[PDB]
Amino acid sequence: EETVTCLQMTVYHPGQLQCGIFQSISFNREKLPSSEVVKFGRNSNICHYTFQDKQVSRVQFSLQLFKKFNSSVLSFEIKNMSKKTNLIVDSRELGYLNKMDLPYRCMVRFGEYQFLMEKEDGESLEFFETQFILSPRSLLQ
Amino acid sequence: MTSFEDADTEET
Repeated sequence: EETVTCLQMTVYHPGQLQCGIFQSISFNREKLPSSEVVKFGRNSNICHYTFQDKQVSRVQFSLQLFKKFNSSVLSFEIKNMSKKTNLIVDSRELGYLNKMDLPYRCMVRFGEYQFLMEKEDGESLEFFETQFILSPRSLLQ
Repeated sequence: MTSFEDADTEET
């Protein structure tokens, strides 16, 4: 047992309050193993995090950890998975199955969703924890 | 009626 990387993502969607968009999401720390691939989707099957939205692709994007070559800590990689809608990460649009390495902090966006992500490094390499946080107000401007 | 998890993705 040692310090663990934490990825914290703050979400906003306008009208998150209406049809239980975020109904299926836990807003508590979760610990996960590095081996896992985290998916985000409209499909209760095969997603850790599920959005009850007609407009979010059945699977929307996924995270995946690794470590850089000369680095002693874990980093995240985000891949898009939606033919329909592009994933914008800090102004760069990712098409279907495009992927990239995540900055320590970034805005990930798609449709009217907004995710603000922020990583804090840990010692550990076999587990990481993720935490969801809710934003009252839009994270732009 | 519509089946939710499996439906097509809707744009709008």
